[PDB]
Amino acid sequence: QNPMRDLKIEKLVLNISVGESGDRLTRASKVLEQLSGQTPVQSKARYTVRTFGIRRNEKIAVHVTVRGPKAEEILERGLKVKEYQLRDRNFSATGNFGFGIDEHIDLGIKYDPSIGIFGMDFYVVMNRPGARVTRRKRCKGTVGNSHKTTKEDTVSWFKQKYDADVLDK
Amino acid sequence: GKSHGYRSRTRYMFQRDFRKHGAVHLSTYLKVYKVGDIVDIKANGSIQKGMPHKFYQGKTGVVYNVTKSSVGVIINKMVGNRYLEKRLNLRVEHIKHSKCRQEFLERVKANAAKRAEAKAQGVAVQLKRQPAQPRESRIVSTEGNVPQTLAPVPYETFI
Amino acid sequence: ARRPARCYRYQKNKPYPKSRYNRAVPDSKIRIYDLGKKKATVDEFPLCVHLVSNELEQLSSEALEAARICANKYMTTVSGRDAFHLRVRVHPFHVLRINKMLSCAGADRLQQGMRGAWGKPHGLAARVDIGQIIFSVRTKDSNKDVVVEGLRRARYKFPGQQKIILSKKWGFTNLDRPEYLKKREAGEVKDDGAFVKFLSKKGSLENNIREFPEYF
Amino acid sequence: KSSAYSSRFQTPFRRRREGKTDYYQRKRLVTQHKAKYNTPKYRLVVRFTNKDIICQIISSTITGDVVLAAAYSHELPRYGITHGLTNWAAAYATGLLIARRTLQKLGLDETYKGVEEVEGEYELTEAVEDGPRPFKVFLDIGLQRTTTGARVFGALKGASDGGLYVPHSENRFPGWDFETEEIDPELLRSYIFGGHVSQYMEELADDDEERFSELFKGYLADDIDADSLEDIYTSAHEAIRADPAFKPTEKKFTKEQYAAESKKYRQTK
Amino acid sequence: NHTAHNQTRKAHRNGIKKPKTYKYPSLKGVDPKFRRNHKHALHGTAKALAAA
RNA sequence: GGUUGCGGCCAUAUCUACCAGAAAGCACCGUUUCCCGUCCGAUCAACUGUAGUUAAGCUGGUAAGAGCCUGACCGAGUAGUGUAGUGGGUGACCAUACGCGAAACUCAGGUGCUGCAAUCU
RNA sequence: GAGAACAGAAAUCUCCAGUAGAACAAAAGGGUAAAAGCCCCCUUGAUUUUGAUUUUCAGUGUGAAUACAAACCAUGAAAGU
RNA sequence: AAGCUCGUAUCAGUUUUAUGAGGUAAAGCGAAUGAUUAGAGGUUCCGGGGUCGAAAUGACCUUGACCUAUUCUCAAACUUUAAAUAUGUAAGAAGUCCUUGUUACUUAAUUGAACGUGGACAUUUGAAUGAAGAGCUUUUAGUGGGCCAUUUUUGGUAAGC
Repeated sequence: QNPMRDLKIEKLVLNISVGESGDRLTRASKVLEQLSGQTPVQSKARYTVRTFGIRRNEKIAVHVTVRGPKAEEILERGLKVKEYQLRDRNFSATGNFGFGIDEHIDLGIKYDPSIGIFGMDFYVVMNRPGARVTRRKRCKGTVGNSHKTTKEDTVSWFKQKYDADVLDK
Repeated sequence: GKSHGYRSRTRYMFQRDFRKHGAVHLSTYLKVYKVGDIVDIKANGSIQKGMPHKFYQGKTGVVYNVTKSSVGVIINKMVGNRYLEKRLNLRVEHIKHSKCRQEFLERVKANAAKRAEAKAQGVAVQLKRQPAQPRESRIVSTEGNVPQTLAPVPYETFI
Repeated sequence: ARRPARCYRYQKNKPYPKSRYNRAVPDSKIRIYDLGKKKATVDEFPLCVHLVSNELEQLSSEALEAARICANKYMTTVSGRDAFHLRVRVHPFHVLRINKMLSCAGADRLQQGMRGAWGKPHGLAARVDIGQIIFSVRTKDSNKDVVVEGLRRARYKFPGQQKIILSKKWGFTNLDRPEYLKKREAGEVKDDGAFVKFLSKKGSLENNIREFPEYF
Repeated sequence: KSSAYSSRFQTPFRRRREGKTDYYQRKRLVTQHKAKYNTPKYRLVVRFTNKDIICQIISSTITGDVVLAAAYSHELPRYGITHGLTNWAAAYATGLLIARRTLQKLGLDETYKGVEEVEGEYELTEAVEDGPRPFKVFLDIGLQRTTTGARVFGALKGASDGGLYVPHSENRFPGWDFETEEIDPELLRSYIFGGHVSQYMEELADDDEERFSELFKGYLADDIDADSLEDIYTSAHEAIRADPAFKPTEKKFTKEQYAAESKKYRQTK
Repeated sequence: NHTAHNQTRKAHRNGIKKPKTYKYPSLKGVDPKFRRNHKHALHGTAKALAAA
């Protein structure tokens, strides 16, 4: 077809939403220091509630963004956990998708005996080459509908890559 | 309690024109100002540092001092039974040159020219203005514009 | 504690409607402004009668109601409910005030004279002009004899000289009868539940052809 | 979108839509003390495309900015440089060129000579004694983020070293230690030349030799090795001191054959 | 309580007098940086005309 | 005429949907040794212009398009209004005389102009 | 608005729209979008000397503010403020 | 009241020409913010009900919501637009143009600023009308309860309020 139109992946996010700070969250941070090589960043909270018991400027969740082939590696070894199978609701209109997981040792990590068990969300976004023009400082410019990622582009890329099985239910 | 402030009665005075909010174009900051220049006053609320009082909005004055970012104008103010010189200091954002003089000066240029031209031409010239004199005679051709009779219309069929 | 209406007839004090500045206000006694066969097409009721004012005064919320009912019970009872469509055209937004020289409320004999004689609200009015509709009725050409008398019975319940007009217009349209037919035989007309939607010759041709396909 | 949105939308200015200028900055760079009535206020525009550099000297009118002198990096081949046209060293060279060009356009090339022997030192232009003052320009880095060790303060240095009094401080040059708050002139003299690239070159030439080729394929044209660079850029300097004048291209066509073609592609109404 | 009736008449009886501008007005409010130099300039011109 | 840098007037320049763009140019793009900043060389920094493209961005066309702009034998000399009368009228309000004079509607047409420098078959 | 395990109308995470409908200590009005708002870095121009001016006004005070000068400082790459 | 310096200046409760400011009257809300009557077209896995139901991210009625395209009526403390009247300034000799002197300010500069010398234009000396003179000073009296009429207008039902 053309180069500079295929949906090259850009990043992947590893969110963990605890609900409460403590050593719980440091054990939730020692889990990504090896799965990524990148020291995560702790999400402060934003609003208050009585049900969860949260308040502002409390670090109750962590996330980290990964790019390059490391994201591809993680997703390859994280989809075989899901038996490569995903659903249609998981795919957004904007052309990117995501899914959660519970057993963070399904990836095959050296289990340090103190971190225990806790889940983790993956959200994966991809776009065509040339979406710098939304980000750069000088001469920003939106992208055009002839170049814009869509749900149907996504599932097609996901049928070709990762060999099959989007549960288009 | 009655209020008497520096900006009372300015809900509609200093608020910008419709769809002209934001920064000031640079052609306020390049119009150069000398003393004697005759400037009209018009404030924008976006520039609070240098503002005039609501009185001097609309007025027209003569510059007498020129500093960084700012000028000084002499406006004469009626109060009671006389006028008073008011030497106020403004920023250049609340200002524009008056075009009355830019239209008078060209007229001086022109009448000086035809004065010096009439001395070469051997004729005398008028250069005082004169008002709208009455209309002179004429003959109105009736060839295609032959008059259409008119008459008042009624109320019936109109309502 | 109702004052008469002849005290609040003339448009004297500039309007004082319900707002954040005037929060506590009574509701009106007119709520229903639409009567008869509302959901009836503009085709059924071509004939429009109006009730116009000839002076500049103020109409009470209760008078508007009492004239409304006096016009309804007559038409419903001589012609029927599904014969006409009545629109009370004017809404009372002006608020009426009242001093209410209260002799008490807080201490011994209090609140006398007219220190602080601002008014407590006690009514709503409709400001009305020289040539302005109030009642707009829609029927066939076979029921003007009733509509006229229904309006003539109502003009007694509110003051002033109010003259009745038989409109050149079709229904509650702005167009005259034959112009409306020029448009209806043409495809310049489309129907809505309570009104019409004319066709334009400016706009998107696809969106203008989807609608009015009988045109083109 | 609805109609009441686009009825009320205030469009920003054209160049702010285009993202090409910051008027917050432009105001403060353009305005003058009104007591300096019609004296201009000269800027050093310096911009960084993907494979070219622009340097321009800009005064301001009401009917749009006026260019006194101009210097693009695509004319350094006249002085000897053929590669690395988007280079810290090239920026120094270009700044020096515009500097020397203007300073002889005015008649001040002899009086303010700059620094004809660089060491990487923080040296602002001084005024001559009982004689005309140095040319005072300022600097607008467009939208660029000021960061220590950027190409643009290279041209700041080049103009400063050519002579035309660009007031600045050192703490965005390279070699300036955040900790002790002082400068490293040796590293800066390196960066003036290929000091951050010759090292990469002569590192790959004994670490990874094919990728050295993939990148510096053109340095293997005239067999330009990673010690040739001092003698390249310094000859370029001396050449620029020598003949900085702008000798334009030859126009293959007289601007009308140029329009004659594109007019039959422009797709009129 | 503040009637302004009959003030304009009282003004206009003895008239509303314009301020009677002069040549060479005051220099109390101008930039002193300009004031000094003007003071030095005019003495020089006085001296230069003292000879010619 | 095209493009780029700086710009002036800041929608006739915007917004939405589609199509096209030779030249160079701009851009996207390619790598993290170094200054540098990021959790992430995504942004930002630096390096080569070498690997690859016109898909994007960008420019230009299109649309009984939205929007904006302009102007009228459109509305309307209507509404409003200054002055006057021992004018009308129970009054509210109204007319007349000498004068000024709108807006919304409706219709038609228009869709960026331009300054300095460089540069391109 | 579309999406992601527990996670629900609401924790966290991601994209698109988004002319301000948010925020700017406090009333109300104005003003503001590479900001005047949100986050961060450095800081003490909330300093010294005394004058001119605007508002209220008798063109007296008081209060508050405006624009310069001479010194010293901060900030910033710089203009500049 | 005493006058003083001058003698038709350059002044005026005025018009015109030119150029500015305003946000009231009116107008508008199928334009913003608010207020408001009506139905019709849709949308929901998502507010309630009803039938079919084991259930549904099931179907259909239905009322609520919002979304769309209209529709009726309004705003002293709403407004895109925007009058009338009233209002600021200018209409030359203290001017215009040329020349080139000063300065410690200003400029990259023999640049600019400000003030000047010496020249030419001095007649219609640069709109209308009028001018019973223009300008200036000192001093002191009484007053410092106000009422009425047209029009605009606030409270008040209203008032010879």
